Amino acid sequence: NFDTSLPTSHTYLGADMEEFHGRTLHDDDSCQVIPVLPQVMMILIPGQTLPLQLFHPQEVSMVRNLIQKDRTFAVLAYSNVQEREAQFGTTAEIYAYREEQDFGIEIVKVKAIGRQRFKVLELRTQSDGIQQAKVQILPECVLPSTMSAVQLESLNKCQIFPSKPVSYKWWQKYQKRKFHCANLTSWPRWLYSLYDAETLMDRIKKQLREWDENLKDDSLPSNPIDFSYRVAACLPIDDVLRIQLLKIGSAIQRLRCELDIMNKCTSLCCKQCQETEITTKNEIFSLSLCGPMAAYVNPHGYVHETLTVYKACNLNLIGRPSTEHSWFPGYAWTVAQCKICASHIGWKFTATKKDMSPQKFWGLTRSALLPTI
Amino acid sequence: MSYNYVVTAQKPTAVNGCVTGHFTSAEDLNLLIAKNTRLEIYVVTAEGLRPVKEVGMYGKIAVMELFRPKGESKDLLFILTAKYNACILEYKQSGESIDIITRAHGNVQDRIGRPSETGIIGIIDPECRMIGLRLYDGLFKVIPLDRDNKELKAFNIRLEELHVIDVKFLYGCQAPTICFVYQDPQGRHVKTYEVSLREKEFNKGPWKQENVEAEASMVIAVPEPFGGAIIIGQESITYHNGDKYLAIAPPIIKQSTIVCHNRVDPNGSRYLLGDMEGRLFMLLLEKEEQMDGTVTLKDLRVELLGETSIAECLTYLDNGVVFVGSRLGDSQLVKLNVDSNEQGSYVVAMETFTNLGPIVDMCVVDLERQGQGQLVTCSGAFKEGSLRIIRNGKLHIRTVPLYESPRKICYQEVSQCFGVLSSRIEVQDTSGGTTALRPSASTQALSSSVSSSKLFSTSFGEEVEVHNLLIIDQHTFEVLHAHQFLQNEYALSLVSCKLGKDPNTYFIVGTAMVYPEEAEPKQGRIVVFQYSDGKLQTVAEKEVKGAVYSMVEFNGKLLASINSTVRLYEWTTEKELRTECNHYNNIMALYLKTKGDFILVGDLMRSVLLLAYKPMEGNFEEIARDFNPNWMSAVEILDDDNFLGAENAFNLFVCQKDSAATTDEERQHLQEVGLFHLGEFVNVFCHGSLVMQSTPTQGSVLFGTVNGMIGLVTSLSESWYNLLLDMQNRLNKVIKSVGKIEHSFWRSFHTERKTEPATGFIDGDLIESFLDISRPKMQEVVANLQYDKREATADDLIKVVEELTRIH
Ligand SMILES: Cn1nc([C@H]2CCC(=O)NC2=O)c2ccc(NC3CCNCC3)cc21
Ligand SMILES: [Zn+2]
Repeated sequence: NFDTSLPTSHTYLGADMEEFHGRTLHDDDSCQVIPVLPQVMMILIPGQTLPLQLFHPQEVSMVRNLIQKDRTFAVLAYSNVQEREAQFGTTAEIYAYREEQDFGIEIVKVKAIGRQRFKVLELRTQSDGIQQAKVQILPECVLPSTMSAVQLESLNKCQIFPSKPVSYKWWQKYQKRKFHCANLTSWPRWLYSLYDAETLMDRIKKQLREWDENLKDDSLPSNPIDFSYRVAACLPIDDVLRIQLLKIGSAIQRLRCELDIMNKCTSLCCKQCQETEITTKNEIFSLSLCGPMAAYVNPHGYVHETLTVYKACNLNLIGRPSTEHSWFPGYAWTVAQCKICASHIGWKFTATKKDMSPQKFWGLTRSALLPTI
Repeated sequence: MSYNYVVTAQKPTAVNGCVTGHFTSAEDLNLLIAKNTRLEIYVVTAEGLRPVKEVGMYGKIAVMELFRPKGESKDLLFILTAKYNACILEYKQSGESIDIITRAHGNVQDRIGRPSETGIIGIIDPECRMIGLRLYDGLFKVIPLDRDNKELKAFNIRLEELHVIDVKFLYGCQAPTICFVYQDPQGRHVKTYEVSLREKEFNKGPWKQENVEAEASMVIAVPEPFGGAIIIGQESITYHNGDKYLAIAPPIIKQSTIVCHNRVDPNGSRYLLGDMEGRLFMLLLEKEEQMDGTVTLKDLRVELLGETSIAECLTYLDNGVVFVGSRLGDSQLVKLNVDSNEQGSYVVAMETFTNLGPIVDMCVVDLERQGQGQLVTCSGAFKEGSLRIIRNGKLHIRTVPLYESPRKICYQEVSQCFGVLSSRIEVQDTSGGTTALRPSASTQALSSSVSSSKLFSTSFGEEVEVHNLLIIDQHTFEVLHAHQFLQNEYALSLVSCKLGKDPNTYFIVGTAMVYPEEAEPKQGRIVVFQYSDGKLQTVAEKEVKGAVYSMVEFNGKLLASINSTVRLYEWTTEKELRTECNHYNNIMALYLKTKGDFILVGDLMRSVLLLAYKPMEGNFEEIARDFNPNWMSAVEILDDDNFLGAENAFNLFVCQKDSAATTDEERQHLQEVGLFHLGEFVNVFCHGSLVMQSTPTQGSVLFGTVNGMIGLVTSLSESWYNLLLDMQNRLNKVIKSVGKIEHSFWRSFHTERKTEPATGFIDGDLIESFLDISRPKMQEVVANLQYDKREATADDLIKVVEELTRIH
């Protein structure tokens, strides 16, 4: 009975924001140089939101200059954290901006979203403490239906289907009629359906439906690209898998890879332990429109990712309920640490007094988690 | 760096268009047939069809029509290609010369837009006032019909309906009127519009919108005096004329789906209807006269005329003679009789025309033991399936009917027999089981057997596929043996070879276990049969976890592809398979080819991998790779460094391994070197030749397509490649094509998202046609030509072209 549109707005950082409307799509495959934030260790996927609080002179000056020219910058996914190198990154367009003063220090609140991918082709250090990377925009490839190339017309009047009823028989009929021309080739129908966008999307949704039972068809997007990006954003994997899914350039290949990852992963454990059952796949469940995983920012300055679950083991709780800058409006929270490693893992949340809602909530950070496929 | 050469040995046979009318003269009844890129023109006479003309177009013919503007002695032909080249042509004959005059031409492509799923649609006003086209969703293009439109300039109009199932014009309307059936969330509806050329817009049509069946697909524009339109769907036939509305549901139609129609009488009193299962119906329209008013409809009837080949287009010629153009089988010319035979069919077969396509697999052998090869192909589908033997004599073709769908074929000299994989359609029974629909080769084998392994331990009216392995003699082409596979099983690959020290020759078959609930296979088999003394034995079998997508004999061992894995088995002395080497990749190895110690792996997404086998270590090391999202049909190996493949949009591409690279990064990348627009959907590649065994060409690869076309590809040298390129440029400059289409644009690599000029491929058809021209044009072409150096007179070119043509 908890609203799912509340945490998405990030009301904690602020209520009134200077929203900016307008879009600027960079031409594909072009070469352009854009500034890069100095301290960012998060891999950003297109269509995901990102807040940020900044208080550094050079970074604040960069944002102030940028907020009037195009409102776009770049984020680099670091293959290795120690050595700052990267081959792929994501363009980010800012859609929010606010300023605050704290007795003599300027603080900037920014909200942006990923737009496009790219392969870094050069980077340089400007004489201001920041970096500027020149990169070529990667392409987004969409392929036509596999059966369109087989023939020209044949029976085109039968290629359009009646509206899907609000299903097994319907899917069987869809496969049987859509790929009827498959008999003119050397491969059966199911082989072609294995590379069909709609069937892959339906399989993905069926797999996910266990986690959320109130999921609505409108809840997930319809276009293959948007669906693929959304699914890739909200999966509990390590950074290598995210980079792999980022490298893929075709929607079909990304969907197949995501389905493989979903069917492979079984459970998650403490990164420091490397063997400690903390949670399984079934336990995953979302409480926000974006999904189980989303971006947030600590008022201290560090931005931590967190998910939503209802069960934890091998955890030691520490602290008492508090509410000063909590991301969701109304909730308690206490720190948790690894029972063996003693390392901080996540935060245990207790619902608020108003009405009633899930009393025990576990929100962890992927930084201290690792699957056990 | 390719220097290749591609030519056509057999012209396409599948017919995709047919029309009838007075084209060559005001009083001659003409039949026009469009087979992919070929146009044929016959004059219908009492005895049959007399061929008159035949030409080729630089494109795929998607729309064809005949129309007679006011003040024209004869008709004019409007043609549109798959690349949106449109033209209007006329038939000109002076004495003994025949040629088609390009009255007008142009291109009607759009800068942006997603092509409609239902495909290109083209119609003409019955008054001959304009041409309507539907190419991209949400738009409707109109071309005015005026004598001053030699450029064919059209304009677009917006349609608020996105998914338009079908569209047609209407008869007997003062202003151009279009009736069309479309779909939306509520269902399917039919609506009418009036086209305003002066304002270039739409106006409310004669009668308002109405709701139709949930499967309406066919729109027929009845002529005067009836008017109105007829909507044909899955289970009902209706007639709308505004206020007047009639409907009937003939039960004898529920079995199949009407897909073709044609008009018999000029006043629309009868029609011919053709379904998916080779059936032919005759639809009748009764007429009633009331007082002194225009006659009206009274009722509708459908009568089952009979059975023919699976029909793609129908045309009534005269005296109850009908042409049935088909794509899955031979075209037919049949007759209709007033009475009925004992069986009850009114159709009497008269004449047939061969149709090799579709080609799903082939092999090259030498039955006569001479040096001259022969080609054996698996042609057709469903009750049209058969084997085709092609040998050079024009090509000599022999047909062996099967009455089911063949899928694979291989040859085994020692036993003197062919092994064929096949499938037939069976219907579930009331008691639970399967019943065949007709006699077939699978059920008429002299000896029969059923696989019995037990290694793994529905509804009514559903359809299932039964797979079979057929052993066929090589002299009489009679089914020696038949073997049936387990229920729910699928056959994918077939080979015949010898393994290890075993001197016998086996058939090795790969099969998958598929279930409707599961989306991907999880269990399959490799079966080793031996056929001796006229009986087939299950020598051995191995169960794998996956689906064997291919197999190739690899220097005494067996190479198999299981899901996304490559495995190499050996053949011990105990008559069994023992896994020897393994390799894991990230793609499904659908295509597998071998050459010495190199293995080429290909996926349906046009991902290419090149691996090698390490004899000293017995393990696989990856050598090279290449990834580019696109659809791929087939792959082949030309030599140690070149690879060939067929790509979406009917394209050919050639990649090369960059062995001259300095660093590992370049050494591990495959550079693309050749692009070409074939215009056909290549289905199979093979090594061999049809001519009896210093030459200007090395090697030869044959390829078979879906339209029944057969092509040949060979290599060349730099000097010859340059010479041929110059010759082709000159010939394109000199000769003229029907429809005034630029040849280079025709052979441009098209992908619906990017276009590049063809490189590395020398078109052979143009060079071959080089010989049909008169001497003065040859002199013009050869003028200022440097050939080994000298003035390079036309005699040298003629000799070289003859040398090239000799290869086939
Ligand atoms: C370390 N840390 N972490 C958090 C997380 C907890 C969960 C949440 O919902 N959001 C968070 O921000 C947090 C919130 C507030 C303070 N406040 C201190 C510094 C400013 N002066 C007052 C004391 C520290 C905090
Ligand atoms: Zn631990």
